[PDB]
Amino acid sequence: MNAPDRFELFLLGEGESKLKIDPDTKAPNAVVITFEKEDHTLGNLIRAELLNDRKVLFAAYKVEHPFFARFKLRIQTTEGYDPKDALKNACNSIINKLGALKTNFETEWNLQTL
Amino acid sequence: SEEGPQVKIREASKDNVDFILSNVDLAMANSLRRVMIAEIPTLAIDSVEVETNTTVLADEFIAHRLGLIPLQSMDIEQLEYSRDCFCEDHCDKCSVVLTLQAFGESESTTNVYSKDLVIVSNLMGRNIGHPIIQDKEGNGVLICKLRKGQELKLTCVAKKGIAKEHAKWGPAAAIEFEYDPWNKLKHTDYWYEQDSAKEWPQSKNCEYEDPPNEGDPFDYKAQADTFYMNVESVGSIPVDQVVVRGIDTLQKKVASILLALTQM
Amino acid sequence: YDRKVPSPTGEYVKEPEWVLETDGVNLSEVMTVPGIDPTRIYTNSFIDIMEVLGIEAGRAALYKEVYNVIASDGSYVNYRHMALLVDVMTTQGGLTSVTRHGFNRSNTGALMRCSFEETVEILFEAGASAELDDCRGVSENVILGQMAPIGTGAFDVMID
Amino acid sequence: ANWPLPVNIRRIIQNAQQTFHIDHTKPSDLTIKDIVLGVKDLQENLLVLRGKNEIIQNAQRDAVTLFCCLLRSRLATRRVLQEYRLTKQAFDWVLSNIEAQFLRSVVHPGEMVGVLAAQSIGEPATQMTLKKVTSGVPRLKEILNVAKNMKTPSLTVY
Amino acid sequence: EGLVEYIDAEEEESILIAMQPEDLEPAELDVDPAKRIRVSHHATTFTHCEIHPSMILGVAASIIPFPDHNQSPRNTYQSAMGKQAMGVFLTNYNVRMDTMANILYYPQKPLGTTRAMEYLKFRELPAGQNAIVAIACYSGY
Amino acid sequence: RGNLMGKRVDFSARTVISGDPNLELDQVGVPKSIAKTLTYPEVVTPYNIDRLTQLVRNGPNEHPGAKYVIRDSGDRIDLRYSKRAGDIQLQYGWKVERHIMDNDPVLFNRQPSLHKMSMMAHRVKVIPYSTFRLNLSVTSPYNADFDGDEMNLHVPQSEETRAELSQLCAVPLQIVSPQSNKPCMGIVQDTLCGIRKLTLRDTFIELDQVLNMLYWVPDWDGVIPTPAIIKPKPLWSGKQILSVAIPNGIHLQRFDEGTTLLSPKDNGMLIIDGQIIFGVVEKKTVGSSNGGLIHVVTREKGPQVCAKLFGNIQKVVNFWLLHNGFSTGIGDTIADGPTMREITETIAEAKKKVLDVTKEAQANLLTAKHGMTLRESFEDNVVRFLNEARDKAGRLAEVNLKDLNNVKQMVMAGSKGSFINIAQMSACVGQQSVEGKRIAFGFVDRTLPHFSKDDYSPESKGFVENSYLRGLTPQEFFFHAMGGREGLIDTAVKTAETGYIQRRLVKALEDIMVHYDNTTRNSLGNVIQFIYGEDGMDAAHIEKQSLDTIGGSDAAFEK
Amino acid sequence: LKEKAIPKDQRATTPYMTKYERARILGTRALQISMNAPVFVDLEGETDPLRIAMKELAEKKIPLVIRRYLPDGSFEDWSVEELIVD
Amino acid sequence: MIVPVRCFSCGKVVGDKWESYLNLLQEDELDEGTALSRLGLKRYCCRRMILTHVDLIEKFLRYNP
Amino acid sequence: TLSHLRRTNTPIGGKLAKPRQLHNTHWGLVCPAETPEGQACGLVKNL
Amino acid sequence: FDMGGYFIINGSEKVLIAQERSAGNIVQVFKKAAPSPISHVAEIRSALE
Amino acid sequence: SNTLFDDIFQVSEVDPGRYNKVCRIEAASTTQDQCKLTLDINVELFPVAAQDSLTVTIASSLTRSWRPPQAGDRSLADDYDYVMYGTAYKFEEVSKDLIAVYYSFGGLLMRLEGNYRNLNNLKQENAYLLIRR
Amino acid sequence: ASRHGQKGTIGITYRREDMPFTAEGIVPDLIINPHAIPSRMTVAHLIECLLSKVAALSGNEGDASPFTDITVEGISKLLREHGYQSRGFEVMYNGHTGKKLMAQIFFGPTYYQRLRHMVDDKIHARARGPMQVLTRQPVEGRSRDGGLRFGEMERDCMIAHGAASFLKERLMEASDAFRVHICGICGLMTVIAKLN
RNA sequence: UCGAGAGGC
Ligand SMILES: [Mg+2]
Ligand SMILES: [Zn+2]
Ligand SMILES: [Zn+2]
Ligand SMILES: [Zn+2]
Repeated sequence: MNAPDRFELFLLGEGESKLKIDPDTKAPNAVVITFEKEDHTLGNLIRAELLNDRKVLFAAYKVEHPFFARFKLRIQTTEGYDPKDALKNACNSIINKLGALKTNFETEWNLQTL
Repeated sequence: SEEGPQVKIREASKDNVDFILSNVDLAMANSLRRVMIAEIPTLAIDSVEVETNTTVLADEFIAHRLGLIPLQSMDIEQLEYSRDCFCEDHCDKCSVVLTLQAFGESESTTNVYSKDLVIVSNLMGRNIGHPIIQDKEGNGVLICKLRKGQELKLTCVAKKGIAKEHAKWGPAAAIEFEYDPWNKLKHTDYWYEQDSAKEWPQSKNCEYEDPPNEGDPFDYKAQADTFYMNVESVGSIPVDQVVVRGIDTLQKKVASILLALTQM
Repeated sequence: YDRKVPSPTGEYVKEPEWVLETDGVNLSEVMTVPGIDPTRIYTNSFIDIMEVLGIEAGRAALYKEVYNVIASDGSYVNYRHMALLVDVMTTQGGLTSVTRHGFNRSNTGALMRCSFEETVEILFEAGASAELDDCRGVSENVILGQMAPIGTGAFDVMID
Repeated sequence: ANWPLPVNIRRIIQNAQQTFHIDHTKPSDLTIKDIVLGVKDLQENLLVLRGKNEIIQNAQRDAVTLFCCLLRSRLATRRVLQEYRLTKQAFDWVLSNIEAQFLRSVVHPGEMVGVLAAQSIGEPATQMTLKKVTSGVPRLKEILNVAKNMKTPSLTVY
Repeated sequence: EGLVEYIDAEEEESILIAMQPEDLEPAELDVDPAKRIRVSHHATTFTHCEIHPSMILGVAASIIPFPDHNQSPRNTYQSAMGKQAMGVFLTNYNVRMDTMANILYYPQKPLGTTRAMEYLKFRELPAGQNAIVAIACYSGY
Repeated sequence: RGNLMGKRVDFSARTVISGDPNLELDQVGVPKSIAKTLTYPEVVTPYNIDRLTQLVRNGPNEHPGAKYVIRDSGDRIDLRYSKRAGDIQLQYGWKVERHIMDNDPVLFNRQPSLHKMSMMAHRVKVIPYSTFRLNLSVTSPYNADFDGDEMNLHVPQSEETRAELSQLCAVPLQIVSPQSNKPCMGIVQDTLCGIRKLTLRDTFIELDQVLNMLYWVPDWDGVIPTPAIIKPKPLWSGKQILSVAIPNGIHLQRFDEGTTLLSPKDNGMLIIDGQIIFGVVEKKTVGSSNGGLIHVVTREKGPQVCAKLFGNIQKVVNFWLLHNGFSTGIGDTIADGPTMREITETIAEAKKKVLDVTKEAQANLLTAKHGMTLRESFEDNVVRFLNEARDKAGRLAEVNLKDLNNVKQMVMAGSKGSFINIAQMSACVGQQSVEGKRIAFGFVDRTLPHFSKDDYSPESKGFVENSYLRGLTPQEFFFHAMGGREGLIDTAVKTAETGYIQRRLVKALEDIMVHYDNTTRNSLGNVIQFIYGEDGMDAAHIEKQSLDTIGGSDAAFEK
Repeated sequence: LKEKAIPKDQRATTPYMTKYERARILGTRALQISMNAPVFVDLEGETDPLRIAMKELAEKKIPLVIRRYLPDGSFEDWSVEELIVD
Repeated sequence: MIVPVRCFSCGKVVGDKWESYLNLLQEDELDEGTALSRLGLKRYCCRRMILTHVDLIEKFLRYNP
Repeated sequence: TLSHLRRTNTPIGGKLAKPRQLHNTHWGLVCPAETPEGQACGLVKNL
Repeated sequence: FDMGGYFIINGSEKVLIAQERSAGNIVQVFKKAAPSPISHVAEIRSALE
Repeated sequence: SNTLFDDIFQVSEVDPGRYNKVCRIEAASTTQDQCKLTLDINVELFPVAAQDSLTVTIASSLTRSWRPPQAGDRSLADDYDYVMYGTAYKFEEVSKDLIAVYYSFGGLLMRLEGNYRNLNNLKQENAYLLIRR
Repeated sequence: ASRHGQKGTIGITYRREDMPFTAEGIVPDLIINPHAIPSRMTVAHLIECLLSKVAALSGNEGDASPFTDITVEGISKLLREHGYQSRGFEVMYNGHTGKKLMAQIFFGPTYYQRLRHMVDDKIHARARGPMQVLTRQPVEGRSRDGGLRFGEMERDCMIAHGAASFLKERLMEASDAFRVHICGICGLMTVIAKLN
């Protein structure tokens, strides 16, 4: 009766943007990115990939409410490292690893009989 | 082969594949199983219009059962979301229309399986919409039961969706998942009465890793990288395609992130 | 009864003493019996204490009994609240009970009294006695829907 | 010894020790007259009634008696200098803080303390549950309405 | 055939009832420690025997599995709540026109069954489902 | 009493409540259908006219919207059924009955209302589903549970009414209650067990988890604290990370058992400037206890900081526990072979003791103590013997419980459970009592027709030597049910009796108000207390502190 | 009963402002601001009448008087300016 | 009233296996454990869907209209 | 339905806990556990 | 699966609750109160079947 | 900024207690029979056996947020095998010219007894601790 | 609810991905708090869970009848025969992260009941709805879109706060306020008043 | 509307 339609878990709203980027307060070189219509599937992976960037200082995400499909990701890097570039390189590394995964699995499965 | 994540397949069948994931961090495998569950698209009945129902069941009862029916979705990429297409309600490029009519003519009880579903809409040459049938007797899954003199006549529109909107669009059944069978990483504290080792049973996956020696100190800096998975599919999409399409959908979500970053 | 009393050095020490506990109460005749401490004798029938030891002793023993019945569970209530209850039961002569026979028989307005029990009977008696209500009570203003002189309404506000 | 009283001085002393970074080695700046006259002045600033007459001033001196005892026990010269290590500024700050928290702990007129007492008594009774003395809700019923023929009269003679 | 007898409250003041036929076995160690310790009968002048002690329970309380391991008020609560569970109250629910009726989609016979269930037709018209449950703290909801 | 002392009122709502972390203490989760139904009259001003026009255009069907417009003359405009619901032009001085919006003051309520802490105001947070949502740490002053309980909600209709809800009845204002002069709210079951498991010395966290735990604190300064361990691997301690929620300037000291400043068992609690030095955190530290962390924070920093403290502790601890886990199982009720053997040995020992005392009584060898019958002495001796045996078996069981046992952990943290519960579940449930005595002789000279007459044996009159784990026998089960029925009836009676008592007290003391001279008076003016509480203090702003003059030798007093 | 007032010198009531009179004052001023009544303080982006009344109070620009009543019938008038707020 | 399509917990289809299960029970005189094991139901989440099912539809069919 | 068809009411009922208590004689005749809670507990009983 | 044992009045199913009473025509001895003038009472509620 | 205390201790006994990865250590100074030590150590990271010898050091450095080492770029101030960071919460006078210092590495406690480190261990939260095998 | 008086309501709904999972991929249909267990001493709940686990794995009925020789140890032997831990614990992984849970979880089938109380049947709200003819107060019940009762207990709780104007508004402006004309001499509302 | 019954915290 009061439940929201399930498509709101992945379907952006009227004026909802996918990413909302804001500068962090009382912190240098730190940024808060509100991901809209997302969940732990993306946030955990983005943070785990960001943590392997040796020039990335702080990186963590939180889901402020399980009702709402959205989360916040805070990133802080060294001076001269724009956080948006840190996020871009993380996403590209993710896509590279996933492509290699797909290639190797396809090789193994086509090798596999039955 | 390629530089990065490695896969070694222990066993493979039409219905499930047991394999090993190497050189991957945990978050990747967890997002992979999450996508395999919810983010990969299929096709299932999302509208039912009933003409006559003389059955012992209610209409929405049968409609829910119909939605749960596994339909073919191998060529689902060529199908479009009915919310994305431009037709009025549902076209041939965004939906698959099925018809189901059955009458109780025998004195004995009549069965309505899923094989009694007939596809009215034009497939346009795509391999979708066919009800999956693994019963050795060839009958579909049991949909309803009829007495002599009862009939059920309805039309089912099947659209494209993902599990998050409803669990009917579920490509997979149960994804097995285990890492570190020996608890070498001290990620869980075993509960016990006398002996943790004798009270807990050894996992099947203990064979594929060397046992730790009690004299060895705690290998502490080591992280989790080798996982044991077993992916099972209902039949809407073959297993290999379930995992591959999940990988692709994860790529697609990260790519949408990247394009949003570019357009910022 | 092991009880604490000042040692000659100064610190408190446990010095046990024998105490008599009865299953009946005759305060007067027991108080005068020799061999006892007539200053420390204690009852749980505080009404007899009110009859013998004066009303203030009555209210002290009343608070004592309420404190005991509270601490029997393990809970604690600040002294002010029990003190308020006791001194209200006490303030008017002896012991005014918490019932329609006690406080609800006082001169505490009319509508306040009928808001508890004997409603129509209290109203009849008030019409007969030609009572005049102060309208400074809570229930009087609530019945009239006016702002009762309660907290926020304890004062008037005017301009410079 | 442990009793409920308005101002928690045990916390104010830690507030002063951390606020002013007491080194515990440098000798204090406090002269004895400062400490003594300051405590005695502070007892004069702990107001509960504002009237100026013998009756009201006696009610005032009586109402702050036990708290003044806790105060003198806590702000004692040997204590302030050897147990605490308050400097002059830390001592004046403790004085002002005590006066503030006291004047803050005073009850506010218009408080409906009767309904408050009634609820504070009735609610823990609602959770009352289970040598032959009547206790709990039976004893409370016996007390509230004056019970002539109470179940367990007892006389405790010393 | 004079093999079972009806007894009221007043008559059973003059009799000695055995708890089970095993209390009539002659008595002339290695007992399992996990079985409950039932005292010896300490009596011989038996006139009757209970059919089965579980027959002291009502219809509703016969649904409770292992009611001998629960604090009794919990069994009272459940016996009052079983009368509120949703299930198939009658096979002819579609034919009857009742002011209110609630029917479970897929009722399930319980996996833990009281032997008093068979005579209660519970396994044939159940009112719950065998939900896989996990007792865990998880997000604090 | 039905239409003047109380009445049915407009602008009200009621529904099921359920608990929600990730919700501030003073927040209440209001369903959208309720927010769309309840209205607040807002007069139009240059400060609101844009927001109000937008709300009116939104319409009553979707939220945030409005339902009615009141013009100057007083003619009412129904935005549901009106041709002009689209071309409204709000002139100054008009009224818009707008929807209930976020951060509005509402008067929340749970019944029975025994407390001012049962009717404290809340900030609105409009939520999707159909349940009222409130913070866990507000359950205690409502006595509410999420088992089907309903709650009421009232909406003010005047600016001064909103001011009274926000400045008098607000939740943070009620944290320290005048009853018991202590905080009436605190950390509860999940957060309690989690904060204990987290603040163990054996609890270390890695950097990845630590960063999420940091970010979860809303008022985080953004300074990553230096880890406890550095060289072999950067590791934090649960105490270290939990310290971030504790604001700076907080000092807490408590000693429990052997609480040396070395504290070999991590007892007590020492917190210096918002940083915990040593001690495991449990109910004594973070519960509604007197002199606990909540009392200190509400006294030093203020109410609002204490509510944010509730929120931060809940978020950090619930996160950590979510990724750590917790369960119960039956294995936590099983004692090993040796302990069970000792328990049954103790039970048989108590049985032999009762047998010997009974035979001694049978030969009239009982020297009956002065002031009671022979049979009363016998019954008291047997009851005390059986209770001693039950408590001794329970203590044996609790000794056998390891630290991984989760009911032992719930007892340690103070979340749920007690020694009695462990004793009945694992050792033996014990003696059942009705009307104070043992199981009476309902049948002539016997308890059940399965016993011979004149049997005063332990099992004959209601001693249950079996545990819930081992299972009760039919007679044991009947006696236990006989006791439980008395329990249920005592509950059902005490409820109504205490309700009447409460009503009587409140009607007797209703007009007692502290006047502007501190004279506790009544409607008539008759003085009750010349000084309220005899000192003039509010029951809050009052703490248990020791008087160092009393006690101690005159020698140490002098020194 | 003609005047029954009390001179500002011989005032024995509390100098501090009680939470009850503070709440009544804030509510009355917020009701004034609810209607288009003049505001006597600069607003730094404030629209809620409650916060505007709180800021008017923090700068002591609320020209109201509190008439505290004594039980005999006498009273004491206190300007909001005189009263302290803690 | 009738067999659910898939298991409640994991989603493995079970709707096709009802008649095969009954045939394995009656025609082959098998027991419920091995009868479920042969139908590829290895998780107990799946097994409880078939094993604890009450075919109430056979009672609804007996009603004539 | 079954439990309603086996239900006895004691019309005596203020609360006096002597009739409402589970008497020893109830063994085998009246169910020990099954009874309404709160008011009219024990008075209403089930066979 | 219906068991009967109810009536049908104007479409509504109705059940007669077993009314519990004390058996008549039995002699019971009852002690009177402590302040009572009379000490014991032997009552019989004679009922004609 | 520089080293504040240095010594070499011999371990008397190690007590695990109710904990599974932490141990209580008690050690005596070697060649200076005047100073004793008690410490909560992580036996899971750095194993510690009874009757061992440990080089103990306490520094002041080597405010600002923590950052992990990017590479071998940062020059460590430790050839040691164990390091902790803690706060001083008490200094007690055991005897005349004999002192004891208390430390808390995030809950892991430390007591140090002696009077030859007098004007080194200040009343500062900046306690560092280093331990070499 | 369950068959042991363990009543409760749904507070949240998680999809299978966010739910925790075991190594077999099995996911809980329900999750209950361990804190509801020890205060009630409903051990039969957990014993039923164990017996239902063994019954599902084995394909036999669970003899949960009381007064039998069924013991937790005899059940645990069977459960271990089926390769599971004997007390019902199982390694579970967090769904959000995929990392193992430090605690092992009590996991098994348990017969649960859906009670008659549902929120949309109990939810209710009102603002200036219908009134009663005699009292001119809001009508009773949500079936008539009535108002909630501000009982005298709640009046007392409000008086404890000193919310005077709130009480006046909630007792007059939110219900049955009315205006009457009275004469200063007689003092009763017997005045005839032609307003036009 | 009145009267009655059952149920929830
Ligand atoms: Mg409830
Ligand atoms: Zn289309
Ligand atoms: Zn399954
Ligand atoms: Zn007149």
